[PDB]
Amino acid sequence: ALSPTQSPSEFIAELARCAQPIAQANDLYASVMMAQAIVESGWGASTLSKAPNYNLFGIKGSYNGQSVYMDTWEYLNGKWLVKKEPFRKYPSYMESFQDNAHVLKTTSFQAGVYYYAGAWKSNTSSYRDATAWLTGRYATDPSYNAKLNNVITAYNLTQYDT
Repeated sequence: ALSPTQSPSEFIAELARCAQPIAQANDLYASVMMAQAIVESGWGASTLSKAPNYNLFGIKGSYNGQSVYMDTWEYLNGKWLVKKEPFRKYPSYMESFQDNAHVLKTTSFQAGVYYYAGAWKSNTSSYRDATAWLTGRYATDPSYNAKLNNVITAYNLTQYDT
């Protein structure tokens, strides 16, 4: 299953079935989507990513009012700190994929400016531009793009892009 899974190969094949169509429909890289699920969830092992939360993507805030508070590492002003933060809670694994796409496509702090626009496939030359854009935006980890890129390259995840 996504959890527990027999191998990275299993986990990847199961992610692709959801990620490929959603990424294609939304001008996103499937590879980046799948890397974010692997890195955020720890191959589907995190409590946040498992039932009854199903949040594969470390998405913060609330989903139709549904949230779970969890301890999380943040990198702030040059220090790693544990913070307790609100994460979205979903009814199944599918909504977390849809919501990752929604967050990337629609997040805006200023009129006419989409915060994640640099991770949209049409605004990039390669997936590396998208992972770089997420760093310091989606997550505070200053090595976030290196962690995503390392998963993409190790597992040839651009095979799922189109």
